[PDB]
Amino acid sequence: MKFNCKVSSNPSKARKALYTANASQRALMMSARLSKELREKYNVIAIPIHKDDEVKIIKGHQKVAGKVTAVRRSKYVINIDKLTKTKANGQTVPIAIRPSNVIITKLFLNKDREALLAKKAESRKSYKELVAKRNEEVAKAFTAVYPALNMDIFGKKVEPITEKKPIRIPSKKMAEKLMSKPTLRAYKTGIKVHKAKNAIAAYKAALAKK
Amino acid sequence: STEAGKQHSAISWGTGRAVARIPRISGSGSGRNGQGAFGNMTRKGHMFSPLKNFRKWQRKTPKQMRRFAVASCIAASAVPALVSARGHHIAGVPQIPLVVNSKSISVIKKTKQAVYLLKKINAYSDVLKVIASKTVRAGQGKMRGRKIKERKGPLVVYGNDDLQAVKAFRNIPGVDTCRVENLSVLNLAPGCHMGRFIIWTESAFKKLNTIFGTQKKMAQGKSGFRIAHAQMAVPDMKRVVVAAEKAKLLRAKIVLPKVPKRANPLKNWA
Amino acid sequence: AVSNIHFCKDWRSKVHTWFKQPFRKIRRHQTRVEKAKAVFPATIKSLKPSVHCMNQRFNYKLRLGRGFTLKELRAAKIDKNLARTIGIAVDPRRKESSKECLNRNAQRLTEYMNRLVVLPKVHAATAKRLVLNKKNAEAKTKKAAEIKKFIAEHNKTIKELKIKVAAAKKDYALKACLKGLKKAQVAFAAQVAKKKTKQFNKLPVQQKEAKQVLDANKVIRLTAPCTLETKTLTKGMKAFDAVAHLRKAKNVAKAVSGIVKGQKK
Amino acid sequence: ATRFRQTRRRRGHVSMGYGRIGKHRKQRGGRGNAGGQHHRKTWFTTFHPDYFGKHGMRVFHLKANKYYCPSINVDSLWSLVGKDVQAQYKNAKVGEEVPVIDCVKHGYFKVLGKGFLPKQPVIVRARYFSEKAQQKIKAVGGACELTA
RNA sequence: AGAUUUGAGUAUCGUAAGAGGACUCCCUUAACUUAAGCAUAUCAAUAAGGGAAGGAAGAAAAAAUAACAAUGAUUUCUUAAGUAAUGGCGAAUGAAAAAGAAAAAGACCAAGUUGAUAAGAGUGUAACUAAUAGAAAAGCUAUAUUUAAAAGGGAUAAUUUAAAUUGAAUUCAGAACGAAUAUUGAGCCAGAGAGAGUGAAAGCCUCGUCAAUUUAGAUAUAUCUUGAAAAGAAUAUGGUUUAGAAAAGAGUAAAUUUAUUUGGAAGUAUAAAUCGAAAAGGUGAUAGUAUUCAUCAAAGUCUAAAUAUUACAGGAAAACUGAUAGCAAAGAAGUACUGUGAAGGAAAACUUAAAAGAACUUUGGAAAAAGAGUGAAAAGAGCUUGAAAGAGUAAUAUGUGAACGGAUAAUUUAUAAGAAAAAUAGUGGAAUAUGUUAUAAAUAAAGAUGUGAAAAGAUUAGAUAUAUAAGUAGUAUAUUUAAUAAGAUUAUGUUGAAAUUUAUAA
RNA sequence: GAAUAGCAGGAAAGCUAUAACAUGAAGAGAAAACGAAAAACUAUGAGAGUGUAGAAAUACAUUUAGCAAUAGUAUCUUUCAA
RNA sequence: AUAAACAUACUUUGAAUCGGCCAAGUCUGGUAAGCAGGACUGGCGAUGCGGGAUGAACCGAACGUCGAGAUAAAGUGCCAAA
RNA sequence: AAAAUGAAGACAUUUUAACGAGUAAGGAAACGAAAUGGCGUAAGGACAACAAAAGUAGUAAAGAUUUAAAGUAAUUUAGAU
RNA sequence: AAGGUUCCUAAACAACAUUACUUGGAUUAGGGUGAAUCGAUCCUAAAUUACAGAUGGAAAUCCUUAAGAAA
RNA sequence: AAAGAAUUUAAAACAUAUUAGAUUUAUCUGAUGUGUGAGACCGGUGAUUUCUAGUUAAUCCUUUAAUAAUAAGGCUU
RNA sequence: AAUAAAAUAUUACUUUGGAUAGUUUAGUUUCCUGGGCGAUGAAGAACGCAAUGAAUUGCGAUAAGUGAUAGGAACAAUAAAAUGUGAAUAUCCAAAAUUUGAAUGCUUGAAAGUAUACUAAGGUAUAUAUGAUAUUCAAUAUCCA
Repeated sequence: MKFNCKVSSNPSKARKALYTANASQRALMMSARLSKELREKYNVIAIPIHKDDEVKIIKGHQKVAGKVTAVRRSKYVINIDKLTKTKANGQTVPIAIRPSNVIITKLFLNKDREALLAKKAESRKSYKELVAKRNEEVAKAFTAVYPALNMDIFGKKVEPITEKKPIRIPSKKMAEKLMSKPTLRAYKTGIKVHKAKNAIAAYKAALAKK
Repeated sequence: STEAGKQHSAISWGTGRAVARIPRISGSGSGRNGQGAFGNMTRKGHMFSPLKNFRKWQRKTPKQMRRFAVASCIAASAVPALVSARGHHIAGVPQIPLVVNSKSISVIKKTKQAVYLLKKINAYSDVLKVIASKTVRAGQGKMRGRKIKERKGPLVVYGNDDLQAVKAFRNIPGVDTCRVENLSVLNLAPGCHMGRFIIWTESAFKKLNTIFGTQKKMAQGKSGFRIAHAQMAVPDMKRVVVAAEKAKLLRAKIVLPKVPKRANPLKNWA
Repeated sequence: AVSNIHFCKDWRSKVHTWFKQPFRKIRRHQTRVEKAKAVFPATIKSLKPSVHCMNQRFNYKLRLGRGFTLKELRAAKIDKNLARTIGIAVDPRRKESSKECLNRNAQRLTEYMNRLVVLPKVHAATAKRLVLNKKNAEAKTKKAAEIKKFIAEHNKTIKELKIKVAAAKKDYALKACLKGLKKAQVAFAAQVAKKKTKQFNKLPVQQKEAKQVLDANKVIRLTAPCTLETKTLTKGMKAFDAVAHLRKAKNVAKAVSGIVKGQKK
Repeated sequence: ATRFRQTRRRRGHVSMGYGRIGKHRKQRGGRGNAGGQHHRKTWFTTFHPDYFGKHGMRVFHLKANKYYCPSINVDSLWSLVGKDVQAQYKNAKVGEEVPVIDCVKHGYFKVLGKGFLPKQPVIVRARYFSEKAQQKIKAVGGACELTA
């Protein structure tokens, strides 16, 4: 849940802010993910797309690769040289592609992407050390109460409790008299249905034993 | 708006013009002129008695009757027949008043650990049903922001010393937490159906006697409130029936005799 | 029922809705919190007297007043100029109502003065009041010996007798001890009558850990808790006629008219 | 609950439950208590026979606090302290301690005499007393104390 | 000639105006309406008209309540209360003290005193000045009590405001689609499962959200420093030598009259005409005189905080409307259009994922049509769906001054009911019934009465430390010592109800 | 859920507040001034037993109980007047 | 004598209504009126069905959906069942 | 209306008897033997594959036009386009 | 006076001028209005409005050379 | 004539007496005593109420701090 | 007696119309924070400015924009030029800010205008009321040589 009073969770106000966003904030929305080869080299997940950036389409009819020829921030789309359509009379026109349906394979890095790719790298490392610091304190507290156990038990399979101790309460006798007629007939139907399912399984088991 | 539909200088044209007597817009040059006016049957007029912001939104209930219903809502959470009938998967739970150790709760700090606890006590059948059956709203309510409609799952009731484990349980879909003192019908009987699946912690469970008291002791955390007695002591009719049968006070069961059909003795010899 | 509804005037523009009520609570609370942060005993809600209510309908209930009279400050030995600066309300407009009001509010200030701790006007340890309180320390210790020793001689008989009656009621749960203490109390009071004290006491100024309390009227309770009262039924009370005493009082006042008419004739 | 009104059961009936001959018009005899002596006189006569006129003397600025005098009967005196205190001092007499039932502290200024008292001594302290209240207190073996 | 008084012109430095008026303070003698008519009354400090301000304004420190075991500036809320009262005593109108809370704060003029009096005032600046309420000046004193070099600079911390930065986990695999977020399978994150976008439904694609970081802005927030910690200064109750032997708001309060107003009724408030005080006096609401009592001390000024807000601006929310709705206005809406003018005042939402918005031929004067083509689909721009009214085409049926409907049949058309199987005699037990055993589950206790432990405390009496000390078991805090009385809560004995009903296997 | 003051959670929701007051426990009188028992009575009435019988259910006789309600009364508070 | 236990006695809250019209082995004003106004009852209003050809009131008879049978008013040359 | 039975069947229980016209008007909800029974529009809170993937939906939603079925009716249900 | 580009030219005819239009005061696009002597500007007529003054609760009204150290 | 302890330590109004400083005026302004105004009795005093018999007075209710004579308002006819 | 042109009835398809269904960059209400205009010329009005604009939007003779600070590669209907030696974009900043308007030298109807002083053209100042200071005066108004 969101706890910040300054931001709004209204869909109508979210779309309006998107259509009236100025050119400065329209560039950050047009971001695409780096490929595996580029992610390992820079340790950056996604950067805003750029001209002359090579990409590969991953969603749509044609998963071709090409070079970004146009970034249209008003339409919130991009253009690839490979993806084109002939305009009936013979001339061809580019086809718009949403930047979120492509992944960047080759970068156009003049001088500022070096600044950006470096800055977005230290941020990733600084947050990992913050998560690591917090994860060791949770482990430090858990062992202080359960010294014999390890924090790794949470990431593994869980074995439920099999004990079925019943409790005698003098209200189970009235449970059917505290139900409304619509919900009592549904409760009793589910009981009768389950018995029939349980009676067939018993009959089937006898034949299997036979 | 208090001035909605009444923003015209319209007056009626009277009779003698072959048009109704409803007020009409004044002037000329537009299609609006000579049209209907304020009346609620007309277009662009005020409606029937316009809705006023000083209506009675919030309601009042006596405090003792508010507490009477909470105890009945807590008591109904310990009946598996009613808890299941409300729509809760509690087949695998060990005990229906599910209480967990306060030492185990004190180590919960992440949602991965909170999920682990729910799986161990077999409460994940309810948590998964809400996850698996989450859907979207059906109607105009989506324009207003209410899109997703989820089901109800387990309710986690904690005490004063379990205030750090709340942040872990809050992100789990269809798992609502509450404090033992802040209990109300809005949690215990959502949708006006009683028998919410409540998961107690050790501290909250051990405080229930102080807060509510008993049928012989007045509550400490609720001044003036004492748990009432039912109209009958043992709400079962069988023990009285077997007592009179033992005492030979009951007549035998009666099957209505088959009433013979009318016949004609003047012709039917039988 | 004959209806009486004053709706013939424009009530629609007279309607006041309380939609701001849940937000007034947050607003006032945040200012109360911010006041204590700024200077903590500013929200201490400066100490106020224990005045009675008005009219016979309410006069048996005590309630907080507004400011102590200048006679109550002199009795408690407090400077009226320093009182306003140590969280004491002052009301020169109030005239003293009774001796009992003067006494009751005199102990209210004395009890507050003992609890009060005043920090030095300058934090630095070389402040004059910190220096003076070290300089006259030997004189205070010499003075303390005289106060302690000559208190310990004047209350020798009263303290001893007060122990006897305390144990007398314990064993009984008596008449002889009560007569003895009553006779001693008269003599002590008569001895004091047969006499110049401090004009002002000292302000308790010291260095201490800051334990911050949000008020002082909730610390010094207005009235002591009430319990069941029981009395010794004697022959005197059994024969007292309350109805005759009330009708005599009512008739005597109604007879002051006939007295005035009789003289003028 | 607008779904439970009568308007929902009269959708379809022309007059909406108000009659065809005598329609539902704006007024049914005036606005308010009109015609208190002309055409609604038989109403005021029947149900408020002393509505019109004057009676008694005017008090230009009444002091309602001066007429404040809560009263308690003698049969309700011992409830002020409880049935457990009453049984504790049941067998007391003149000479030893007897509980004092003060009534001003509980908010009652006058004591009236109605009903019966338990056959025990008691000391009742209040502002005013009734003539029959004091008889019943003294006959049971108690005392009457004034206050204020 | 000179000294003044008053009034002007000019120069310099400033100040007012206009916009807005939702909330704030006031001026003004509306009416419709109600009274079943109507004339006082009601509507009603209401509408319109007029003036003046601020982020709030107004009010504010008793010529006040009350008749008490008394209170104590102003403001706002609860209650008093539809009460007292007012009213063709009709319709109707209608308070306040007490009591409970939010917030809290008090100060100055004038008059009096001091006069080798102080570029401007001497027709007077300045200084002192009140509940022990005959003050006020200069100088010695006493006793209690307050006190660090004020203000202003600089630094850190803390609290808030704004901006920026950062902010996990499937770029997973298969099947199918024009397209995957949907579907199947296997996983992961979560103090993040608020939300938006994405060829289509996304916790893990982008932006964001939870948890955070950094930098700036304010505090009358604390610390350290400049700053020495001195000399002194200050409150109050007195003594003494001189000085002095006071003042306290006037066309005001009040009175006669008139008019409006008020719940205020032999006058609650304001104003006008006349009249007009004081070795003071006002009020205690039934007019008058007298004597007591109580409580205040008018006729000058300022004053934060708590309270209001449908202007306007910036945000957030919604059991609100969803294009005849919701603002008049979801598009170049107070726009188009009307009037000389004040003024009046609308209608109109949607192709597709992407224009890929047919593009070349034949007929035609052209518009267009027929092919062709794009598209998942013409959805073809009068473009999502496409109702009724009204037409056109096709199929079928009927017929002399209305037509339509109902019951009953006939004709035509349509819908629409099934694959099992006999008698007698060998063979067969296969569903089931009776009742015997074994096992399983379910069904009985609501209470009554014994014995303990016990946190937080409370009371009482000692001890220590600090502060204060009034001559009334000294007080207050903290740590402890011992005891009494109760104790929320809590533990465990005794008693007291079975023998039946279903289920399974033989 | 009188204002209002606190709690957790961030919350127009929820919970807690020995509490002013509202209605009621006492009524009459214009007001001053007052302020309720013979620990009630009478009538009819709801319920519970026992016996006999028909004989299936059910009908008769007798002992006891006296609620609600209605009416009538003695007594008591206030008023010129109940 | 007869009838009456879904009898009897009600209590509370409230709707609509108080323009009426017709018949007659009845009356008053009037020359009289399908005129005006009354006493008692039954109707129409609020009511369809079978008959009077047709008709608010006349005659029979008052209505859940139907099958068969006797009937009512009144009919039995044809319309039209007899 | 009266008898009988009664934790859940189901058709708002079984049996018997009487009854059923109607303008203005009345019969609010709930009430196991139910102090009339129901249909429809929209919105809010819950329930909807009980073994850990839990109502329907690009293997076609809502809407529209018709064909048939259920209900005394208000209306509901399903097929085709 | 009023209108306001309706003037001229070229292209073009979907709509408009109760048939039609190759025509148009209609559609599209360009072009066009030259002053020492003609007028406004200047003067005063009926009348109109300012500073100061007078009046009014107010908005504002009066006065036009009378009231003014003004013009 | 008969029954009655009466509650428990911080004080200002000044009616006054006496001085001190001033003034002549309808004269005042400070401070020191006293009572007032005080209330803690030792079975018995008794403050206090009641009863009787006289005698003096006042008497239908209200004008809300207390009375008085006028005036006004109540209640019944 | 006869025909089905007209007329009527049902269904399918097309048409006129735009209901219904799905949808929302628009409103309504409540609450929170402010409530920040003007002689240093406001609000309002008019006119003008884009490579191709009529409205609208933004702006003011420096014109759909200039400088500076952040910002990092666009815009697009069609052309051009400029552009990592810094394009779009943002700003409580700086420069600049036509005619009017309280409108204020005088006049103003739809009026074109115009006087003086200071610094031919251009730019500043000059309204009314008003506080303080300086200065020039008026009045035998009070004294007075």
